[PDB]
Amino acid sequence: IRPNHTIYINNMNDKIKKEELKRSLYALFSQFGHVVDIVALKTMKMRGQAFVIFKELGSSTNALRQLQGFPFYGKPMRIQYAKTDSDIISKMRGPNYILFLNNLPEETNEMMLSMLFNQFPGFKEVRLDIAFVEFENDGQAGAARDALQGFKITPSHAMKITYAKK
Amino acid sequence: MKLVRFLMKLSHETVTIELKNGTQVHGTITGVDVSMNTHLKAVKMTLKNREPVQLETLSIRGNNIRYFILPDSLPLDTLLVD
Amino acid sequence: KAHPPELKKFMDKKLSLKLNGGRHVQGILRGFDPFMNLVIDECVEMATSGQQNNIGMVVIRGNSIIMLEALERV
Amino acid sequence: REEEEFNTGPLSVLTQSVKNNTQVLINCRNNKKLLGRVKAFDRHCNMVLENVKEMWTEVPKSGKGKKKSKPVNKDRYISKMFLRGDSVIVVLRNPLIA
Amino acid sequence: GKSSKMLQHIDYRMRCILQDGRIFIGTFKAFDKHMNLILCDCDEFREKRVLGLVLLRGENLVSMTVEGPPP
Amino acid sequence: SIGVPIKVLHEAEGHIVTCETNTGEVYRGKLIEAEDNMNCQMSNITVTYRDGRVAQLEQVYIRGSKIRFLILPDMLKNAPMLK
Amino acid sequence: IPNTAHFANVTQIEDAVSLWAKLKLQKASERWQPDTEEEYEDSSGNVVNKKTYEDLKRQ
Amino acid sequence: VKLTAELIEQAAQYTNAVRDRELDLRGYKIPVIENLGATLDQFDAIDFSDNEIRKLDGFPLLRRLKTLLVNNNRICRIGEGLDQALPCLTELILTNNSLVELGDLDPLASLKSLTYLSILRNPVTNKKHYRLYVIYKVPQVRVLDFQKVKLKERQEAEKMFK
Amino acid sequence: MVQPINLIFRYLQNRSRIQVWLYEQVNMRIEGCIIGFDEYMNLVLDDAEEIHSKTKSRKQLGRIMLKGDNITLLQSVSN
RNA sequence: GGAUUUUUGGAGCAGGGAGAUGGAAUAGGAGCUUGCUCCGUCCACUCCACGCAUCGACCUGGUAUUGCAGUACCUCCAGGAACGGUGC
Repeated sequence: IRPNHTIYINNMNDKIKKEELKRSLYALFSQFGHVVDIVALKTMKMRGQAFVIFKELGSSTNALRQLQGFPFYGKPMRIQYAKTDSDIISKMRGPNYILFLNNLPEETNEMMLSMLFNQFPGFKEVRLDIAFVEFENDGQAGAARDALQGFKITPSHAMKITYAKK
Repeated sequence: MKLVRFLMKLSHETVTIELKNGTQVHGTITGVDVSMNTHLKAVKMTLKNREPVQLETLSIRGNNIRYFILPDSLPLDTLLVD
Repeated sequence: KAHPPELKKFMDKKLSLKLNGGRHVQGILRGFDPFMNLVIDECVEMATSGQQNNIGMVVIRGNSIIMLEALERV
Repeated sequence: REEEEFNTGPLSVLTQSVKNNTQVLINCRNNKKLLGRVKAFDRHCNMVLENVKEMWTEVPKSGKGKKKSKPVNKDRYISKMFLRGDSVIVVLRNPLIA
Repeated sequence: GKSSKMLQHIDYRMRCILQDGRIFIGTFKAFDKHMNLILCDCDEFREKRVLGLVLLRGENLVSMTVEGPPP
Repeated sequence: SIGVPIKVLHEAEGHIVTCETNTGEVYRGKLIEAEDNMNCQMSNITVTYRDGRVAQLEQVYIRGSKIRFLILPDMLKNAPMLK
Repeated sequence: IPNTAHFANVTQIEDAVSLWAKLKLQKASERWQPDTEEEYEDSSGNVVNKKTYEDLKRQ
Repeated sequence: VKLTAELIEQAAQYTNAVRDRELDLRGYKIPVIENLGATLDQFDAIDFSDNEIRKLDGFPLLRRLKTLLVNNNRICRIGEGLDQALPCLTELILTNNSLVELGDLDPLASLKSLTYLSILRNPVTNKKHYRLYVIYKVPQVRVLDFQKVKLKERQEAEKMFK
Repeated sequence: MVQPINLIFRYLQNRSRIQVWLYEQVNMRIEGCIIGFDEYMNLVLDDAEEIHSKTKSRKQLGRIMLKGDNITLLQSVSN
């Protein structure tokens, strides 16, 4: 599953009200970032589950990593990534500088590599089982090298990102 | 003949309007339309068994106004001439 | 202006109308009017205790019409 | 057409209040009776009057509380006022100015 | 004459009082001859009630005043 | 001859909305027919009133005489309603 | 839009944007015609541009 | 970067997920929360996350303030005049703060309208009988650290330290 | 399609006794024979009677000119 | 451009009865202070007719569902009824 701005939490207590659980989820998600939307239903199909869509994908990833298995109203909720994109996010959308990538999948196109590097800010260019990603900023390249060291993308293989030499 | 033309010429005057629910709003009349839309600035409204509240602007409809109160120094004889 | 209400699909159908003061009637509509006046043939009104009283063909004006719910699938 | 209907119908009863400068009473829907001289009228019964006296009756409305006290009547005076024709319920003309 | 009384308060948050005693605080976007107010993301106070885009009729309107700055 | 809230109510036909009457009755459902005189005819409607008597009906018709307010979704508040 | 001689007789908006886009830097006079073909294989592979081969040979 | 009127007038304000008027004041690093009179109590929620506020005080009278987000801050003390400035304060998120002792929760008992309180990720929550002391000192709070207060916890809070 | 004006004209031609209910008043209604009508639904009842359902009494008045703004429902009776 | 869906309004008013029941710190009159007696204004409890029946929101316990969605509202059982409105 690819990371997105919407994080879905399930296995929660369905005995509480919908508005109180939505306010509790908003107060829990406000510590990690700005919550743009909160989708919570109480029907027979969507019982005991909700989701929070944030502005930045990094805040949603930090909320999914930190609150993984956290006790919520007596029941430990399980957080995961969304399968599809949110409607509000789709409506609103429409060390060294060079980093060496190893053990990359050959079936991935340049758009998937751009979407993977889009967690960091704007880079100069991308080069394509080995790849070279060069960023315009040194701190952004360092954060991209520290974040992609063992990332969860195409789980049949393991991607490794290291700093380039001179 | 038409009271709307007489009510529209009463701008920049401190008057009062009592509604059907007992709320009295006293303020300076700044805008009057053909549908008696009273737009006042720096008004004070007192509802039924409530405390008076001062607002910077207010917009009351013509159908909700029950009675009006004009000062005694208003030239009603000169304003009646169309 | 003066457009008539869309009552062509509810013609000759058993519907329940609500009137002001908490009145409830049920009957088949027999026509339409631009002033929202409905003619209900063989209408039955609900009393306060719950008994239904047949009043026959009645005419309900649009000034007191609250809500009309069609009891038949149109 | 309009002037003849205003001078020959019920509005002539208003037109006798502004021409001869007589005092008439207006009972409103808020249980208030205002007696005064009609100065300006219209087709929608918009009555702009001067030197009006409005009388009514009010209850204490749970003022102090414990099950024995009566309401009372009251009255007030206004120099010049204007009332719309929607709240005017009853209009009575009587020779009270003499 | 100018009819700029309703156009000056366009795209602003206003609180309209109803006849039954309710208060709807919302962003006034458009109007008409029948004073039909469209309040996007409006709150109902009398307690707080989540309503959102509420299209209230002009027959149940009594008074309206400015609430705050536009978002 | 057609108002902008009337055009917004006519453009919102077919969405899950609600209409609260002057007596407190909230007819909720898909707006099938919306005329210029605020006549709301809905199919598979649901009655949730201020009395609280929640029920489900096949078809409902509420006129604009006793209609107090209308709660619509925010999908049409962006465009072309931006003036 | 830059003040170009081709846009002299033009007097519109959409047309001005279309002229600034179509009459922009077309395929002619590209980015120096990059063709690096680094020595990472010495017998195959030449699609590396001026920046790909540089990053491949630096590290 | 102190909180002034020009920073509050240029800050974004919109509707939150609970259909409340919230102003996003995050990313400002305000050392002290002040100059809040420019909002004129037109916001139902206050988003002051990721700041450097040391004391939750200095706020004017705001009857419309019902939610206060003070997450990711260094709040170690609470003002005693919180009830006189926010009578309708019901939501208080004080997660990841600098509260170490339970005695800072003693000015928080004056908020009678407070029902939702968050004191997670704090050294004061790691002390012995912190939840029982928070239930005994603040009986009006119904949800403490995303947990509903039961009758057994209220009986245990009323039994000890009576 | 049966028009309400045509039904009112048929009821005036048949001269049958009809009962008219008032708007926002369920305690008292009127009953009589409609002789004529107008565009404003103004009924002219001959030997009309006001029936109070709470007190179970009937007070006759005679020729009554009932306005159409107050009559909410009208039904036909056999009496 | 005051005659049924918007602007010349169908709005106004009052909360059942009883009991040697209880209180007006500073605010009733009369028998011309204080103490007592009488009479046209509330709240708390008790009795008859918990004013009645309805549904929604809500609290305790038990119990079922582990499900990827853009929402009037959402499992069921039992007790209690602080709230809302509908008809008498």
